[PDB]
Amino acid sequence: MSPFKKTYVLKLYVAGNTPNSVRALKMLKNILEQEFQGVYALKVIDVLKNPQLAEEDKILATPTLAKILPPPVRKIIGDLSDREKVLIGLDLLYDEIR
Amino acid sequence: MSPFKKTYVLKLYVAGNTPNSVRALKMLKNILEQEFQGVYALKVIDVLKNPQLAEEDKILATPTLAKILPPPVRKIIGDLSDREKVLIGLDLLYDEIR
Amino acid sequence: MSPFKKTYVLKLYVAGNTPNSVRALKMLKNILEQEFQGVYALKVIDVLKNPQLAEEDKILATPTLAKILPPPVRKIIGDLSDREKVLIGLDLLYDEIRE
Amino acid sequence: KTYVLKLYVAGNTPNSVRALKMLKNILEQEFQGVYALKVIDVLKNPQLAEEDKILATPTLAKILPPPVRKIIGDLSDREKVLIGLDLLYDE
Repeated sequence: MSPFKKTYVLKLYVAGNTPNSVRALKMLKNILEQEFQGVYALKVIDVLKNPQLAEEDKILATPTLAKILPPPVRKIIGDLSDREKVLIGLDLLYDEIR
Repeated sequence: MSPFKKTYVLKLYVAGNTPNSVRALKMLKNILEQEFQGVYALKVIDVLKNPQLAEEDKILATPTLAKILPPPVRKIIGDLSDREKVLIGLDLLYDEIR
Repeated sequence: MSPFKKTYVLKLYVAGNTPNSVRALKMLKNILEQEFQGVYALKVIDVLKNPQLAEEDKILATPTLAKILPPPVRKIIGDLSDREKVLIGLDLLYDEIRE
Repeated sequence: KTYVLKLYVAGNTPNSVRALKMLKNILEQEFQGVYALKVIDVLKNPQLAEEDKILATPTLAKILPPPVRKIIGDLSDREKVLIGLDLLYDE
């Protein structure tokens, strides 16, 4: 809870939020903050609200990074990408968070 | 130094559109083919209508890449990003012709 | 190669150097400068010399990350990975050019 | 599910080889079924598989059990053979 925890940040860029994706993102969050405490932190970017990428941000196709993630995580990302159709892409960066 | 005679692909990833972004993108296409004799090829990707990015797609921040593009292009890209609020990011790819 | 400046760094992690890989890397460095003038920087990490990865460093698979690169870049990366067999993997990230 | 700790090393040395064996035994006696050890010598198999990833030791190191974090420092800082690692949640 600070002074700033260093960890990888899994960033999901979504096209809006639906009842389903909200629930899925909730689950994804519990997974990372338990099964992978200190390894991965979740960061969600809604392009419907904040479309402009910051100078140091980037989006890679879901299938490109999804492959290297844990089974329970790939499942949820799969649901968000090919079932709900809200996932545009993702990124995985080491960074300091609170 | 390296290869000779290249062709470029200017990819613009947009969060939907507005009556003006459509007009502005039409203008950019016009300019690239005219003023810049088909040097670049334009590709507009609306990720709101099509969130599932191609396995080879990557979206970079407008600021990082815009700076190396023709002045008039930087101008339009700026309008789509700061005025229309539809430009998420872009990518520039190239290949060799001969 | 403007040090102490952020840009998209294409990091190539190799296991050794061969005549062909060395020439290929210099060609890669030149093309990135030619076409993207500053927007991209090449950083090669040889694990036979500097095995310990820096904190922000990560290595992803060639067949996974290489497809998002320009075809002539992909071509050189393909050679390094399947011909020369020196490429372990790579990454693409906005980072500082040379500490 | 079991965790699979992957250690990517650049070759071996009498000491690192000894440290790895120690790590293995400690995981098997203290954290059996919990953590599994897998060692990849990139010098024998340089090309990473499509689903693999090597992360810098420092990030993941801090979240492993004290004894494990210890042995990882040896491989990394003293033997200087450790490139990075990854923590798999098993298939």
